[PDB]
Amino acid sequence: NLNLFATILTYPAPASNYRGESEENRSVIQKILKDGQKYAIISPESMRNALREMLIELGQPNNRTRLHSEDQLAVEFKEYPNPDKFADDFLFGYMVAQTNDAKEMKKLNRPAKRDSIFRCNMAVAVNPYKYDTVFYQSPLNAGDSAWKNSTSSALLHREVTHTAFQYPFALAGKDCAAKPEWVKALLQAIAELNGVAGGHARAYYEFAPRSVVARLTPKLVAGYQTYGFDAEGNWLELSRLTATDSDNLDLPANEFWLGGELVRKMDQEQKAQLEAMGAHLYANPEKLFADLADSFLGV
Amino acid sequence: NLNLFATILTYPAQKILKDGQKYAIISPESMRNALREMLIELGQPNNRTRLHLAVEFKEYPNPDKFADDFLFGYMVAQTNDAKEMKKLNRPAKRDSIFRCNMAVAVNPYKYTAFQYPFALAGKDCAAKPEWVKALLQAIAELNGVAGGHARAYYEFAPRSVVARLTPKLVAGYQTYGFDAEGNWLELSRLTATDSDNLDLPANEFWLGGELVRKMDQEQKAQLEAMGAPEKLFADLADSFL
Amino acid sequence: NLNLFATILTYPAPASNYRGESEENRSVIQKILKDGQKYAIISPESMRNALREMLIELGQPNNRTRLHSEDQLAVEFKEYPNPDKFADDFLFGYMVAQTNDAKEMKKLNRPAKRDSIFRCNMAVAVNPYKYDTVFYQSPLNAGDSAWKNSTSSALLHREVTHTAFQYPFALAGKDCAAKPEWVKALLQAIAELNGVAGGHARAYYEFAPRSVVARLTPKLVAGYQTYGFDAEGNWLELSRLTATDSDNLDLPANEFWLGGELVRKMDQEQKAQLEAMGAHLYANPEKLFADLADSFLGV
Repeated sequence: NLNLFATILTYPAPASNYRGESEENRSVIQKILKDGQKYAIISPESMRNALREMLIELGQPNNRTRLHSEDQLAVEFKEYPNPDKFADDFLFGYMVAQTNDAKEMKKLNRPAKRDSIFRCNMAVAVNPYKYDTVFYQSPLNAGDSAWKNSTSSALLHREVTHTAFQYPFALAGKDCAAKPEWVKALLQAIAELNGVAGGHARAYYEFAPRSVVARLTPKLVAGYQTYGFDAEGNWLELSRLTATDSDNLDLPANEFWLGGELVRKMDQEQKAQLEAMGAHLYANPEKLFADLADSFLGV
Repeated sequence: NLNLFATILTYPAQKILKDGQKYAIISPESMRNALREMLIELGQPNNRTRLHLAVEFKEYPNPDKFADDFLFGYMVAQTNDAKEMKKLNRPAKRDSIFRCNMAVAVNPYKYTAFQYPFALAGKDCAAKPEWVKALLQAIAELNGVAGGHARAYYEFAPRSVVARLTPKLVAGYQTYGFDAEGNWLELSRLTATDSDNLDLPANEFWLGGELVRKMDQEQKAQLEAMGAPEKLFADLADSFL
Repeated sequence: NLNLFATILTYPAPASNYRGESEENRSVIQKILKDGQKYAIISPESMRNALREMLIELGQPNNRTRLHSEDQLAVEFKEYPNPDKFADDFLFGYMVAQTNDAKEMKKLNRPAKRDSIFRCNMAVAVNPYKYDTVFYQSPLNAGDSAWKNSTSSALLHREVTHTAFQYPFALAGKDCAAKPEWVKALLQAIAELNGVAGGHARAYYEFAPRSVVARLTPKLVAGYQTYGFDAEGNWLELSRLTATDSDNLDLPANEFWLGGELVRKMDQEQKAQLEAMGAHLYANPEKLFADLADSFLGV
């Protein structure tokens, strides 16, 4: 079997994703700090929901569909999760945390367990500063209105940041019946990955990937330094030449795949030099995703 | 998908240095208010037609008529007459048809151009006739005045030549390429040859903001892209629709 | 006979391992505090189970296989542990704490005891701060589903930390019939050692080793300061030149093995100088593990 895992980054653009809501007066952004600096935003399960939403446009069955009618958030389910009957939200038949009986383990032998077949982690930014606001205001209708919102007009300040942040993920999965087309669709859909982290009609943003690198696809799990390339500069080529050197005499290497952004602006003679095994170079992420899916899937 | 990506436009002709090189000036909310009154000028009376001295109140926004009151026909109050669930069925819904972002200045601050990223991705939601009659007349012209309290209004023809991208859904065609003095938003992306490599573009060419505004060897570009000048921007949206 | 023992550490990456579960509202991580600071996480038995799980993929016999069918946690066994018949979960035939008789000591003279032939200790982090959350929510289905989960939607926040933590271990064992192959497989498996602290589809982490150091293989056990090299910097080189100095005139020393992360970045003249006995320098930990296993195993 083969296991693959990759890392991407996105284009730089101003963004604002309120996530904490510690107080109503002001919206907070920061999540975690390291080495005395505050960097990261965005939780992985938000991206999981984004993938769930995006998988619908490719024509696959679904069960957990979000509905917005009642005041509290709600997601409706189908009759019962079935990993083999359909996509089952990508083989995600989850637990039944109740003792109401009627479990399919009595009838359909369903063990109330999933097929995760995936993995990911939270994104981290590359710039620390988060002390900028917009300082706008909210008005009041006061026009003989039948409904009142807050009976006041006030001033509020949001929080903004101009930073591009990276994203690691690992799959390391295996294929079965009717699985390969689903996993190929997932690999196709992960390329675009827009409309992430909830709705944003005033702070437009996207997860368009540039300089994507996938590591050690044929061999077993040997991942290391997933958060390597940062500081708006390439860093996996120096790691490639140092760790698992290009030459196969002293330090052997393994098949690699490189994104288009890294090779877009770098020495052509360096491209010729970096041909010990040839590696895999491409100009756009979509083509390399297609080729990697074809190679890893075995078909 | 049947949605068009961002169409950044610039005017080559107040946070100060948010980072060490750039900053943000215009909030995203201002232009929406400016676009509100421009809608009225085009003979499209809306519901929330507040004079903005006096803010008025029309009936409940139960019908999603006149661009759904510009995409904010919601109510959040406690009762709202049982939240209008009797026979109206409008539970704080919010259409997402027009999306924008902050406009920044390319020129560093000294102790005049700006960019407006767009997002008109509406697929079948914006393709219905009740919105077809509106978008081609309320958004295509895109020629108005912003601000109003102070002399700050800039809507200029030069924009990136981008059209409907059906085979590939919304995906980054770069962002914030000023090209006021660089003229490189193409990023050497031409589909002159497709068998070997560099098959990136999909014939997005049109009469952009630098045909006669800049002299070069662009004559071969239209001989290569075959894509589909100030007023002609509104034509492309109408031509495809 | 020779006795080996080594220490490793991993790459820095955000991680979360809920281990306390004091209350349902929040999940706690911290385990122990020292010198007024709260550092360490993770228990040795987690790594023991991880090694047990990963020994299966290398083609070895097993008895204790975990199964998730009944509500309580369950692991099933074979007929009876046998240290010599097969791997016996790496010579781990444990006690029979019952007076039911039928013990093999009556028939096969099995003493109901083990061959542990191993030892380890809990990992300890290097950064104390733990005061950040993510503040996510759990929704309610309420979609005319036949089964209800909690009949409510709640708001709950996790706990995360960005730290890289080390790991000491000691073997100090001896080989017997059919044992060298099993111990070589164990040394091969300890290199990757992923999937620790159970599955994690939201907090991806791994134990890829960098700057692994092995100490005092030939002579009797004389380990000292196992948790030594910390503060994101090498500290065993100054200890090497001070304690058991490289020169063999005043303070005699012993054969050492140094990982790739340390030798990746120091002065080349420093590498040349540290050649009194030559020591043993390698660029990747896997080659070091292979060579050390070959040398210590005697074959």
